[PDB]
Amino acid sequence: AYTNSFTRGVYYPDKVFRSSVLHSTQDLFLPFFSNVTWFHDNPVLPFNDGVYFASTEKSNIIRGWIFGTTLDSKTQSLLIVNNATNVVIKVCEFQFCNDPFLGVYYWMESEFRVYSSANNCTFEYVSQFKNLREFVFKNIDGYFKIYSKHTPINLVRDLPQGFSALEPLVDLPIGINITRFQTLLALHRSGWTAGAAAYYVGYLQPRTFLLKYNENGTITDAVDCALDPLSETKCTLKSFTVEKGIYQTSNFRV
Amino acid sequence: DKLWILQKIYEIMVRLDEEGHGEASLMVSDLIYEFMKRD
Amino acid sequence: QPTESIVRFPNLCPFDEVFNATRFASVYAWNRKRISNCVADYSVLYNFAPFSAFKCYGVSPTKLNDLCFTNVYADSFVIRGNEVSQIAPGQTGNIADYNYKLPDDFTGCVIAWNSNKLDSKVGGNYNYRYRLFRKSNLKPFERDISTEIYQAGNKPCNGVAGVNCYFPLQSYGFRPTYGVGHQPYRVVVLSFELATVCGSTNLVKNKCVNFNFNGLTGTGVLTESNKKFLPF
Repeated sequence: AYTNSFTRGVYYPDKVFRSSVLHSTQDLFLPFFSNVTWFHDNPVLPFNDGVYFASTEKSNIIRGWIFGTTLDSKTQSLLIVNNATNVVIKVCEFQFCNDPFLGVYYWMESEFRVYSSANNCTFEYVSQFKNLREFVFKNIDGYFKIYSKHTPINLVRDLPQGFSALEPLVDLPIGINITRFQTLLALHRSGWTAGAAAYYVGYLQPRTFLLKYNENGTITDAVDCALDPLSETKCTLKSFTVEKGIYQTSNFRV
Repeated sequence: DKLWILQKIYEIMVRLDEEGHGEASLMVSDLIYEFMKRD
Repeated sequence: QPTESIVRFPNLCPFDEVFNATRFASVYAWNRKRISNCVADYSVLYNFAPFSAFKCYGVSPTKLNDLCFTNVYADSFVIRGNEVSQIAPGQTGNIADYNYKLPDDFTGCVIAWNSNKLDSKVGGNYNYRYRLFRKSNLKPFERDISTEIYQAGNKPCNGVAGVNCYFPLQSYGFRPTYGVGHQPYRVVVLSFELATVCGSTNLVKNKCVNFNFNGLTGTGVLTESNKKFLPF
């Protein structure tokens, strides 16, 4: 079904350091308290402007993501897979399987039913619930960026209410259209039954966010300027606390 | 005609290589190239 | 006014695999290695191989270090010493015309070195061949590996060498005793296509300077800081 985003989906807009200051930035952000689609299913989900992905899992069920305009070997696509030793990120032509996944047998990954084609391989990269893993995938100006954050959690299900800045983990010069994506789960062999895990997908929208950078430069809080009239007042005042009084925020037009 | 002398030059090139005169065969090779670049 | 300018830029391409390869191709079947997704130190081209001889037709090898390109191509082969002059823009000759042809507007580098010790053999090294006959000149970066019998006259050759029916390749038959003009040279040609293939001043502190940090151009004094920047 769907869950509430709360204050999650906030990432650093750039590699700029700001300390103890409130910065207003307009960018592709996940709207506050928006509906995030939750799965406990691996459909061909639209990538849209950008994708916020939250993984609540302890068995590492989420084993990767594929991003493609046509999801076929006709056009090159970007796939990230995790073998623990080295995450493999490939911008190359792949013919994906109908139900791509990594099959684990009792536990060792024994099956790789992901693609049948590895041709025109433009880019290859080998890199390094109590665990929440947040990833923002944005493909802009030909560069695809993954913002990653780790959170220690103890909630049984759904997004815990909390604030966590999403540090940029990796940025790569990809340069291919990305319109759809599909997460790859570790579907264990029993006939395939997967272990308990949850993954949440949110579609980023052009939003203005007021971020509170602390002394460390970490975003400790954010305000969605379009979330509610109080948030609009906070954005207009450029302050997280508004004094008593009347403030003009925007103009209502029919 | 051009074909007889071409064949004779070609034959010298071959003969030189068979007799171990490789360097002189390369020199005759260059003449073949030049000759045929003519009309 | 700033006392001096400081430029700061971040702190490998398999060129060893290319220049120091054990085998090289025959010129008629010249080899092409695509190089991509890597960083290369083009400053040391002067010493990428030994006893080299190099010439760049675009900008200097140093400027290659600033530059970036989507792909680099490395073409390599063996020819005679006296034929190395044909691996240049605007040349004609047996090699330029029928084996390996650079465009008139070539802007790359050509590197060649004497390979007598490696490629010459007592009795003749018959591995290395070149094309001697062809019905038309090659277009730039064309490769022709056909071995059809060349029909010099009007009679058919029915697929066999004979009178006026010539096998189109000839061996160089390199021997150690050949003159240098006739000894084998290994040749590498680098062409730069246009960027996943890419190519620093000492830092000064507490001095008014014009600084360039990864394209950030500014003027000021650089001093120690207590700000904890995030890694990104």
